[PDB]
Amino acid sequence: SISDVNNAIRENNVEIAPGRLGDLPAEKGQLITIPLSAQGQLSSLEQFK
Amino acid sequence: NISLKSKTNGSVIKLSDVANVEIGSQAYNFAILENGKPATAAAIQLSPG
Repeated sequence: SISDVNNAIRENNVEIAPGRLGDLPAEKGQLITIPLSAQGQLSSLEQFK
Repeated sequence: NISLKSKTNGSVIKLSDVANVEIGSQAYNFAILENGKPATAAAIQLSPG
Protein backbone atom coordinates (compact mmCIF):
# COMPACT_ATOMS: atom_id res chain seq x y z
CA SER A 1 0.00 0.00 0.00
CA ILE A 2 1.04 3.62 -0.43
CA SER A 3 1.73 3.70 3.31
CA ASP A 4 4.49 1.13 2.78
CA VAL A 5 6.12 3.23 0.06
CA ASN A 6 5.93 6.40 2.15
CA ASN A 7 7.34 4.63 5.22
CA ALA A 8 10.21 3.13 3.21
CA ILE A 9 11.08 6.54 1.78
CA ARG A 10 10.95 7.99 5.30
CA GLU A 11 13.20 5.37 6.88
CA ASN A 12 15.81 4.99 4.13
CA ASN A 13 16.20 8.78 3.93
CA VAL A 14 16.70 9.48 7.61
CA GLU A 15 18.91 12.56 8.14
CA ILE A 16 21.13 11.16 10.89
CA ALA A 17 22.01 13.73 13.54
CA PRO A 18 25.50 15.27 13.84
CA GLY A 19 27.62 14.70 16.93
CA ARG A 20 31.10 15.10 18.39
CA LEU A 21 33.84 12.90 19.81
CA GLY A 22 35.30 13.51 23.25
CA ASP A 23 32.56 15.86 24.42
CA LEU A 24 32.11 16.94 28.03
CA PRO A 25 31.98 15.15 30.38
CA ALA A 26 35.29 13.62 29.28
CA GLU A 27 37.75 11.03 30.53
CA LYS A 28 40.95 12.04 32.29
CA GLY A 29 43.72 12.29 29.72
CA GLN A 30 41.64 13.05 26.62
CA LEU A 31 43.64 15.30 24.28
CA ILE A 32 41.66 15.19 21.00
CA THR A 33 38.06 16.18 20.22
CA ILE A 34 36.72 15.82 16.69
CA PRO A 35 33.25 16.46 15.20
CA LEU A 36 31.77 13.44 13.43
CA SER A 37 28.81 13.02 11.09
CA ALA A 38 27.15 10.10 9.32
CA GLN A 39 25.50 10.30 5.90
CA GLY A 40 22.20 8.43 5.83
CA GLN A 41 20.41 10.16 2.96
CA LEU A 42 19.92 8.74 -0.52
CA SER A 43 22.16 10.57 -2.99
CA SER A 44 20.76 10.20 -6.52
CA LEU A 45 18.22 8.35 -8.65
CA GLU A 46 19.88 4.94 -8.45
CA GLN A 47 19.49 4.55 -4.69
CA PHE A 48 15.84 5.64 -4.80
CA LYS A 49 15.07 3.12 -7.55
CA ASN B 1 14.59 0.66 39.78
CA ILE B 2 12.85 1.35 36.44
CA SER B 3 11.58 -1.94 35.03
CA LEU B 4 12.68 -2.94 31.53
CA LYS B 5 11.73 -6.10 29.67
CA SER B 6 14.80 -8.00 28.47
CA LYS B 7 14.45 -10.02 25.27
CA THR B 8 17.09 -12.70 25.80
CA ASN B 9 16.41 -13.78 29.40
CA GLY B 10 12.63 -13.20 29.24
CA SER B 11 12.52 -11.62 32.71
CA VAL B 12 12.31 -8.01 33.85
CA ILE B 13 15.56 -6.17 34.61
CA LYS B 14 16.30 -2.79 36.16
CA LEU B 15 17.65 0.43 34.68
CA SER B 16 20.71 0.17 36.94
CA ASP B 17 21.69 -2.93 34.96
CA VAL B 18 22.07 -1.07 31.66
CA ALA B 19 22.97 2.42 32.93
CA ASN B 20 24.19 4.49 35.87
CA VAL B 21 21.71 7.12 37.09
CA GLU B 22 23.13 10.28 38.66
CA ILE B 23 22.25 13.90 39.35
CA GLY B 24 24.39 16.43 37.53
CA SER B 25 24.51 19.56 35.45
CA GLN B 26 22.08 19.77 32.55
CA ALA B 27 24.97 21.00 30.39
CA TYR B 28 28.72 20.76 30.98
CA ASN B 29 29.76 23.45 28.50
CA PHE B 30 31.25 26.12 30.78
CA ALA B 31 33.39 26.26 33.92
CA ILE B 32 34.77 28.94 36.23
CA LEU B 33 38.01 29.44 38.17
CA GLU B 34 37.82 32.39 40.66
CA ASN B 35 41.46 32.35 41.85
CA GLY B 36 42.40 28.87 40.69
CA LYS B 37 39.63 27.49 42.91
CA PRO B 38 36.56 26.04 41.15
CA ALA B 39 33.42 28.10 41.62
CA THR B 40 30.36 29.39 39.74
CA ALA B 41 29.68 32.84 38.32
CA ALA B 42 27.23 34.78 36.19
CA ALA B 43 27.96 37.85 34.06
CA ILE B 44 25.75 40.94 34.34
CA GLN B 45 25.29 43.09 31.24
CA LEU B 46 23.45 46.40 30.96
CA SER B 47 20.85 47.43 28.42
CA PRO B 48 22.11 49.95 25.83
CA GLY B 49 21.56 53.36 27.38
